[PDB]
Amino acid sequence: ASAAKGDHGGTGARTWRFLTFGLALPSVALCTLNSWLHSGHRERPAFIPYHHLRIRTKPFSWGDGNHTFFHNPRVNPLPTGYEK
Amino acid sequence: MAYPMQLGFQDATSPIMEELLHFHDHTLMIVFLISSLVLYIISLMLTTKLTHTSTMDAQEVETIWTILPAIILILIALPSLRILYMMDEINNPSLTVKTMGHQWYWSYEYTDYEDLSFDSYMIPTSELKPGELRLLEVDNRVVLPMEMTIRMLVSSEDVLHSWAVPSLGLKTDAIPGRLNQTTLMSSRPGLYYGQCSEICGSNHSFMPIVLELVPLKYFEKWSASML
Amino acid sequence: FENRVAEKQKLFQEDNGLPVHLKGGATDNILYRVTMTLCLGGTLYSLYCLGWASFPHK
Amino acid sequence: HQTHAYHMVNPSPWPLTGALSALLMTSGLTMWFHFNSMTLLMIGLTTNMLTMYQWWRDVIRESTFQGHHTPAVQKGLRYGMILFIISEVLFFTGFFWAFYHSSLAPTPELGGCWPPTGIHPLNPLEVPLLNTSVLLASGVSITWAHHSLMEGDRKHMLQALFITITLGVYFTLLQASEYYEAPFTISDGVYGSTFFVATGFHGLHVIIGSTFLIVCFFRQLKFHFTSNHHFGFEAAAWYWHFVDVVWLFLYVSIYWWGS
Amino acid sequence: HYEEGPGKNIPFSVENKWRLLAMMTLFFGSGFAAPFFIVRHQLLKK
Amino acid sequence: ASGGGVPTDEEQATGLEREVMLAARKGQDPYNILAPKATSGTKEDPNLVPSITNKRIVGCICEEDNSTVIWFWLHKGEAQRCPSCGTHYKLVPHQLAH
Amino acid sequence: KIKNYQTAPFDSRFPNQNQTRNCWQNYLDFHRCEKAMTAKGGDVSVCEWYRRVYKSLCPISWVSTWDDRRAEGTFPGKI
Amino acid sequence: ITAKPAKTPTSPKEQAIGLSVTFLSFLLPAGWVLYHLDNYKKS
Amino acid sequence: MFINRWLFSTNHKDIGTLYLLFGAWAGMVGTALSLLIRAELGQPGTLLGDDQIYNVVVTAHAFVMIFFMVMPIMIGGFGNWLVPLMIGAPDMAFPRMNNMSFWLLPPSFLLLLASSMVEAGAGTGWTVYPPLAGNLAHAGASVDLTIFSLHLAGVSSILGAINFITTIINMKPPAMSQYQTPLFVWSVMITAVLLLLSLPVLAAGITMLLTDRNLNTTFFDPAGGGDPILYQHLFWFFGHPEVYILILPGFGMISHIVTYYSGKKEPFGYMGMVWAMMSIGFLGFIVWAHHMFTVGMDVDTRAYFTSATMIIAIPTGVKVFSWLATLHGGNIKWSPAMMWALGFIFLFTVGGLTGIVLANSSLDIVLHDTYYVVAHFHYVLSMGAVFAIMGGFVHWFPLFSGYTLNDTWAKIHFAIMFVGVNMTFFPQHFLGLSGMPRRYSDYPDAYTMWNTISSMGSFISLTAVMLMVFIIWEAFASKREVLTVDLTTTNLEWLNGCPPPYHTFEEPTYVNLK
Ligand SMILES: CCCCCCCCCCCCCCCCCC(=O)OCC(COC(=O)CCCCCCCCCCCCCCCCC)OC(=O)CCCCCCCCCCCCCCCCC
Ligand code: HEA
Ligand code: HEA
Ligand SMILES: CCCCC/C=C\C/C=C\C/C=C\C/C=C\CCCC(=O)O[C@H](COC(=O)CCCCCCCCCCCCCCCCC)COP(=O)(O)OCCN
Ligand SMILES: CCCCC/C=C\C/C=C\C/C=C\C/C=C\CCCC(=O)O[C@H](COC(=O)CCCCCCCCCCCCCCCCC)COP(=O)(O)OCCN
Ligand SMILES: CCCCC/C=C/C/C=C\CCCCCCCC(=O)O[C@H](COC(=O)CCCCCCCCCCCCCCC)COP(=O)(O)OCC[N+](C)(C)C
Ligand SMILES: CCCCCC/C=C\CCCCCCCCCC(=O)O[C@H](COC(=O)CCCCCCCCCCCCCCC)COP(=O)(O)OC[C@@H](O)CO
Ligand SMILES: CCCCCC/C=C\CCCCCCCCCC(=O)O[C@H](COC(=O)CCCCCCCCCCCCCCC)COP(=O)(O)OC[C@@H](O)CO
Ligand SMILES: CCCCCC/C=C\CCCCCCCCCC(=O)O[C@H](COC(=O)CCCCCCCCCCCCCCC)COP(=O)(O)OC[C@@H](O)CO
Ligand SMILES: CCCCCCCCCCO[C@@H]1OC(CO)[C@@H](O[C@H]2O[C@@H](CO)[C@@H](O)[C@H](O)[C@@H]2O)[C@@H](O)[C@H]1O
Ligand SMILES: CCCCCCCCCCO[C@H]1O[C@H](CO)[C@@H](O[C@H]2O[C@@H](CO)[C@@H](O)[C@H](O)[C@@H]2O)[C@@H](O)[C@H]1O
Ligand SMILES: C[C@H](CCC(=O)O)[C@H]1CC[C@@H]2[C@H]3[C@H](O)C[C@@H]4C[C@@H](O)CC[C@]4(C)[C@@H]3C[C@@H](O)[C@@]21C
Ligand SMILES: C[C@H](CCC(=O)O)[C@H]1CC[C@H]2[C@@H]3[C@H](O)C[C@@H]4C[C@H](O)CC[C@]4(C)[C@H]3C[C@H](O)[C@]12C
Ligand code: CUA
Ligand SMILES: [Cu+2]
Ligand SMILES: [Mg+2]
Ligand code: NA
Ligand SMILES: [Zn+2]
Ligand SMILES: [Zn+2]
Ligand SMILES: [Zn+2]
Ligand SMILES: [Zn+2]
Ligand SMILES: [Zn+2]
Ligand SMILES: [Zn+2]
Repeated sequence: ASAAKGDHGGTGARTWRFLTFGLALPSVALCTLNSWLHSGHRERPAFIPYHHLRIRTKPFSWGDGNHTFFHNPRVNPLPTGYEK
Repeated sequence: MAYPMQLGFQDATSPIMEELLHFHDHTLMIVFLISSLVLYIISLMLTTKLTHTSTMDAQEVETIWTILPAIILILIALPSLRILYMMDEINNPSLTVKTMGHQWYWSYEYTDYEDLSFDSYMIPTSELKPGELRLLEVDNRVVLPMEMTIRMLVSSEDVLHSWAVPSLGLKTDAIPGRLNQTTLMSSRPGLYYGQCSEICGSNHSFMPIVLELVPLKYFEKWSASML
Repeated sequence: FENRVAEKQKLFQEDNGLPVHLKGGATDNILYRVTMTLCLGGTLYSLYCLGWASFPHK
Repeated sequence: HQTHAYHMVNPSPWPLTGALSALLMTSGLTMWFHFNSMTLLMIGLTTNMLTMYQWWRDVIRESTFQGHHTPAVQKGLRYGMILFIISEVLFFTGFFWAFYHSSLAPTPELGGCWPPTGIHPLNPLEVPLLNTSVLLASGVSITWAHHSLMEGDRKHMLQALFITITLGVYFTLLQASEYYEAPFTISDGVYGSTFFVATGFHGLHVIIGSTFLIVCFFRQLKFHFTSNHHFGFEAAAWYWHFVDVVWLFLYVSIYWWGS
Repeated sequence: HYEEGPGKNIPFSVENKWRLLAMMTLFFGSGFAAPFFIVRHQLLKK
Repeated sequence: ASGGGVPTDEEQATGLEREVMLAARKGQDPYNILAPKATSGTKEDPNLVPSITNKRIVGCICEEDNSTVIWFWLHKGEAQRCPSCGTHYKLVPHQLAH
Repeated sequence: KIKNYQTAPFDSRFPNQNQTRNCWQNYLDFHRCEKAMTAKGGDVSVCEWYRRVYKSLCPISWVSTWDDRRAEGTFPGKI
Repeated sequence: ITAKPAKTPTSPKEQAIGLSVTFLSFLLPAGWVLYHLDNYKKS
Repeated sequence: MFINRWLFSTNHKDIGTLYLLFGAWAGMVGTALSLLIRAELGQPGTLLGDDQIYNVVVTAHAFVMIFFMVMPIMIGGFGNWLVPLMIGAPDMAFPRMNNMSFWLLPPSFLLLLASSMVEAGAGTGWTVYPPLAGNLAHAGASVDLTIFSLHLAGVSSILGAINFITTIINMKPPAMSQYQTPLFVWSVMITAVLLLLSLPVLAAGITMLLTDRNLNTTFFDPAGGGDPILYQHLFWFFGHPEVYILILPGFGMISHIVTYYSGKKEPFGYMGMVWAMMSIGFLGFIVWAHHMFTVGMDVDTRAYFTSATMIIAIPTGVKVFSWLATLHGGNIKWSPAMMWALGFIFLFTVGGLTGIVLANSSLDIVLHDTYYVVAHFHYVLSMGAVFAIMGGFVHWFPLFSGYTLNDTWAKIHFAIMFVGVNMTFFPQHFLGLSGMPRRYSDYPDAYTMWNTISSMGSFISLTAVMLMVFIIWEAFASKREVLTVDLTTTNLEWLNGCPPPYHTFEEPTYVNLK
């Protein structure tokens, strides 16, 4: 590809700043817009004591040895299901 | 099994292991020849007062000793591959037996028709009957029909193990969660031994494999009685 | 801010036969001692811990 | 007394303190994992931090202040970083090998399908897409920063560098949130395994790279970089790109193709 | 500056051949001995 | 859109790199960075090997594209010859640091 | 009826040493064919084939375990 | 290679000492543990 | 002043010396372990106990001999000593990081010894395969410490690899091209590259094994969708390169030694030797599955690996013949080092030929996991790598110490070790073919004869190793200082006298571009 713009006669600082503020950052603006739109807490699915998930071969070296590191009560069930 | 003061391979019981033997024989010849050649030449370079320490040209003789070993590897790969394709060959079995490794014994399962299964342990040195082999005997042998194409499926229920039967040329790893296929076919009746071939813990040296190759008929009776 | 690199070049080239990790002044010394102390102390402690774990507590 | 361009380094304690802090960290981890105690780990981390701090403070001293970084010495440092990066790549390749192995031949315990039964992937068109744009953006802003430095524009180099840093931080924060909001955990089988480990390590490098950039920022602040001699910045930039590219591979492999 | 020349470029002293024999003895011996005492140690836990 | 505030090599280079930069501006090679071009290596036109003591090691690549390099100490005094091809080398001692 | 089964024959869909899928496949095929016949009013005699095959190949413990799971309601496969 | 005569010649007698001392540093600690092997297995 | 020189060093010579000391000590440990092994198999029945303690020994034997003896000596030792000098460099590119590469090994070793101290040790085989290495069949700290030990050994060697490459690339005399550097320098670089590429992988693998064991991941656990076989791929991906990494520097030293004592100014076919070493290094990255012929892979795959592995014989064959050609027409100096080299040439060929035998996945089925494999690798390691280390050591000892060794005592040490190792490993070819499996504490009665002979050879080798220590002391006790050394014109490392000064090549060599 060649993109859809042009410059190249000389790729110097002014050019790269131009890209930063007129493409890069706006990209991140849209993606932030989009992201903070399709967000919203999606209905946590029904718990099923599946034997291939919520694995426990050794207690975790923190807490009560049964909660994952970034454990989220709202969406991370314990081997025995969701919390109170 | 192996005898005292053995040099080569345990005698070939299957046609496949008969194949490997003949292949190992032409291969080993080359191994001898080359290793002895080197040795001779080493001696040849070391047995003379004559000298020539000035520069010696290389691009002319490198064609000789590149192309030569080259042609040799090919004289080892060719029979090696045809034989490899042989072991994979489609054959259509009469029976199917599964074996599962466990720390530290082999369990067997013949479930084509009946739901026959049994554990197989090594007979301790202390309970061996007169004339029985130390470390090699099991309480429950794997009875099988001589002169019949059989399908063995190997797996394990804990750590890794490996099912081996030297005389027939067999070794397949017993991997938990996996089902490894390999075909068996004895050209003769009798007792055939092997040992666990993959470190599996404390008693890895003590969990052999014995196969009893009898004719179809007795095999059937035995199946039935084993119920 | 102002460019003070020249002051620093002078200080660090000041021929006092000091090794670069201490040539910055008295602070360097302190930091180094803390570091070295921790390392060695921690090392002993670890040796202690290997010892403790080497024997069963049934 | 010497007639060559190379650098003869003053004997230093850091290699030792470093080798030692490694010993304390590995031990500290064993202590924690098995005998529930962070004490060792604590010290190990602390000495590691001090070692790195002092060891790199000295390298700044030897170059900006003492002028030991002749072109030959700088040329050598370039090969050094490129080589380091390569190994880092191969390291990640390990995790990619793993993920590819697991997702191309899913086992019966997952349900012989990918993703496994019971796994609900994050939407690749949501935060993951955003992270993707953030790192790409930092790649641009860091390039503006570079071309500003090479043109001797201090104010703009600082501006560009600052933004670049703010983006890396933002990625880190977004990722932290995503780690939390994630319905799956590291304990959720091979998916959760290959996921959090790979992205977990990448996240770490993001933090390292950000740290490095932060350092380059302050050194810029104190005028250490000349429009022509600024290898410390050159490296942080190369590293940052490596990080940027790894993320591209992750996004495509794990978040996109693997959902 | 550091001492240069034979017997000066090493961390152990070679002044006295006997003190040295002892030195080398403790060194090489301690290493060889180690596995044995570990084996011993493992047999003595159970 | 533009400005300054970033030191240049000329203004900030210090230590050995400065010396190299300066000596490099004068077309000199004090810190042996370039590969010296060979004379005809004859008795009359030997290869002038700079130095800062009474000897220096010479590496003689007799013919272009030779893989073996002949090494020997070049002593102050009478011009010596490469044990291999016999080209002549003459030491031309001291100075560098004024 | 069209049987006289000795042992599961060669399946061109699983020609390598790894047979894990072969077993797994046939175990799924049966319980699926079985649920269709029990549902729509028909005879499970048609799903005989798979039952024999999976039985021949699958380790008792695998079968035992997968069955314990379809009951517990935690079978990962789609049936 | 050419070398200067020994600055501190090691006479045969001295060597025998060296050799012996050497072998003993290897052989003794091991020989010990190896000897009390049985005393170890069941103790 | 002692600390500054030995704990804070930045001198390539000192650091290589430190490596040489570490390597020697570790060699003692590894030899001890090797004897405990052969003792158990000495006569039938059990000596130490079951397979757990036995295998904790076999595992450490490997780790120590490899990571703590052969690599530190060849690379950190002869590497840091010889490389700079061979290219006229003042030191290494990052002489300070080079120190850290060294100071990682003791902690690395410490962790290894610590794993055999706690719990029951890690009786997992040096390959540490799961699930036997998992937190269930091997619960406890043991395996976790072995891992960390590998990590430290890993970081060390990776950094070491960077230094050697940067150095060999950037720090040569302006006129010297890569095709003008000595073979040993080449070999060191190539090796440094394999390390760079292979090690990070091993690091990723064992790290997955660590998490599976402490973080509930299941990379190699079927219960979670994992696969034990994955670890194998990751491991051997590094594992094969590693074997080549253990022999290349040896190839380097051999080329110098054979040339030197052949009375030659140069090794036969230089470019050929460079090609060869690079080919090998290359092919050593696409043949790892030759270690997995029995885990049952597609026949096409096993066909490929059989083919690929066998090709390595061609470049390797070149080297051997070149070595013979270097001897060709030389004025042979039957010194010790020459003897080790001649020893190496032959023995190594044998271990390589058998390596080729194992290449056939057909034949490997029956030979895999037997003693035939042990025979092959001990022939190229305990005879290949080891012989090269010996030769290099006797040869350059004068240069490192300033003293000379008693040549006759040296020729005696050679004769003993020669008999020892052969008697030790040759009979294992029989045991392998006749079916004796690996990692067995006891064996069926028919295997009694050969196992007894083997254990006996291992004892002669013990006698030999003790002698060596003595010979070393002897040279250090007598103090025969070095005067003259022949062939310096083509052995630049010797040109600054024995031992050269702390600071060498402060003033760069003079080389004409022409
Ligand atoms: C230590 C115990 C020895 C036991 C000996 C045999 C007893 C036979 C009884 C009674 C003998 C007759 C009745 C039985 C016939 C069985 C035939 C069989 O089943 O056949 C297959 C068997 C037996 O093969 C044989 O047919 C035996 C071959 C022996 C070759 C020995 C070379 C020995 C050199 C020095 C002595 C050994 C130590 C040093 C070895 C150094 C490396 C070779 O298994 C092998 O494949 C073993 C070898 C594996 C591969 C090693 C390859 C390179 C070896 C040597 C190259 C040297 C070249 C220069 C020439 C040699 C120069 C030194
Ligand atoms: C290169 C490394 C190396 C070396 C040299 C050796 C040397 C020895 N090893 Fe082995 N060995 C391994 C690496 C090595 N080995 C590995 C990787 C395994 C497989 C592990 C596994 O399966 O998990 C193995 C396995 C192994 C087994 C099989 C165990 C089993 O299957 O149960 C046996 C048994 O015979 C054995 C024997 C020996 C013997 C008798 C020696 C003797 O020959 C040793 C004689 C002593 C020396 C040759 C030491 C010399 C070097 C020095 C001491 C440096 C000295 C100082 C200076 C010069 C500076 N080794
Ligand atoms: C020093 C390290 C070293 C070296 C360099 C080699 C070299 C080779 N090795 Fe390996 N090998 C090991 C160390 C080494 N090996 C180890 C440690 C193991 C066991 C690992 C473990 O399980 O822990 C092993 C295992 C191993 C296996 C796995 C077997 C099994 O576990 O079942 C195989 C597979 O093919 C093999 C083959 C080879 C081959 C083909 C070579 C080739 O590179 C050899 C090439 C050399 C030559 C061919 C000789 C010279 C050639 C000529 C004179 C020309 C003519 C040749 C012909 C025409 C035939 N080796
Ligand atoms: C915010 C994004 C950045 C990620 C890193 C930041 C914080 C975590 C701390 C250290 C992480 C560094 C590397 C990654 C190592 C393991 C993967 C961790 C990735 C991560 O953080 O994954 C988390 C698991 O945390 C866990 O167990 C982690 C448990 C923490 C202990 C770390 C274990 C240390 C093991 C390190 C091994 C070192 C070997 C490396 C060697 C390198 C080469 C030699 C996921 O949380 P979860 O609740 O399961 O699912 C979330 C559900 N809401
Ligand atoms: C599915 C997998 C998923 C995982 C993937 C994850 C990530 C993707 C991979 C990569 C992307 C990451 C970052 C890229 C950004 C910057 C990297 C830096 C490159 C750079 O900017 O390089 C410059 C120039 O090119 C140079 O180095 C050229 C010189 C290079 C020298 C170093 C190499 C030496 C090492 C060994 C040599 C190899 C030999 C080749 C022949 C072998 C044949 C078989 C700097 O100059 P210098 O060193 O002084 O050289 C002087 C030559 N001009
Ligand atoms: C799978 C296993 C493979 C098996 C290997 C087979 C080995 C090959 C066997 C024979 C090779 C024949 C090479 C012929 C070269 C001629 C030898 C000679 O004589 O050597 C020189 C040639 O230079 C030159 O090629 C340089 C000197 C000689 C060049 C070749 C010598 C090296 C040969 C190898 C050494 C033995 C190692 C063999 C390896 C297995 C002499 O030079 P000239 O006569 O011009 O000058 C002298 C002055 N006059 C004119 C007055 C006489
Ligand atoms: C690279 C350029 C050279 C080109 C030559 C080709 C070599 C490698 C690339 C090919 C990778 C894709 C091929 C996949 C197609 C098959 C899909 C599959 O299914 O393969 C799977 C594994 O693939 C997997 O993870 C494969 C995982 C990757 C393994 C390859 C290792 C090389 C990596 C290191 C190189 C460093 C590069 C640096 C990066 C910039 C599983 O194995 P199967 O045996 O099927 O098990 C199923 C059984 O139930 C039935 O028998
Ligand atoms: C919470 C955070 C803690 C996490 C732990 C790690 C923390 C931070 C790591 C960030 C790295 C900081 C590195 C800063 C280096 C500063 C020294 C520097 O940048 O030194 C420069 C040389 O580059 C040099 O050595 C280049 C030096 C290379 C260093 C880069 C290495 C990255 C480290 C990664 C470690 C982990 C590996 C992955 C784990 C699996 C100096 O040369 P110049 O700039 O040209 O100056 C001279 C001019 O002024 C002349 O006019
Ligand atoms: C389970 C936990 C395991 C933990 C293991 C931890 C191991 C060690 C921890 C402590 C180490 C950190 C201390 C700082 C090290 C900095 C080295 C550095 O920055 O080294 C530089 C060279 O490498 C360069 O540039 C480029 C290369 C930069 C290398 C940075 C070192 C980071 C160490 C981690 C490497 C991980 C391997 C990655 C692959 C998995 C400088 O070379 P020196 O000889 O110093 O100087 C030469 C002079 O001319 C400088 O003026
Ligand atoms: C594989 C490496 C090992 C190689 C083989 C070892 C070579 C010989 C070592 C000699 O060592 C010893 O010999 C003893 C027997 O001769 C012991 O003495 C012991 O035995 C006694 C005498 O029979 C007693 O006097 C004491 O109590 C004592 O424990 C014992 O201490 C030990 O040091
Ligand atoms: C190669 C580079 C990588 C090197 C290794 C990475 C090091 C990672 C450090 C992790 O350490 C931690 O461990 C803990 C566990 O001890 C934590 O506390 C926690 O754990 C508990 C102790 O049981 C509880 O009291 C608390 O709720 C709390 O969350 C926690 O905050 C965190 O700092
Ligand atoms: C003071 C300095 C000007 C040059 C000098 O030091 O004399 C100015 C110019 C540009 C820099 C800034 C850039 O304009 C970018 C940043 C923008 C601000 O919103 C916050 C701080 C910010 C991170 C910077 C802080 C500021 O103090 C800097 C460092
Ligand atoms: C062309 C290259 C370098 C020559 C030089 O610049 O001196 C040389 C070095 C090694 C040679 C290779 C080795 O001799 C090995 C092979 C030998 C066969 O004679 C031809 C191809 C063969 C693969 C060679 C081709 C070529 O002549 C090579 C590759
Ligand atoms: Cu089963 Cu070992
Ligand atoms: Cu290999
Ligand atoms: Mg195996
Ligand atoms: Na025994
Ligand atoms: Zn000086
Ligand atoms: Zn500069
Ligand atoms: Zn730049
Ligand atoms: Zn010349
Ligand atoms: Zn359940
Ligand atoms: Zn000096």
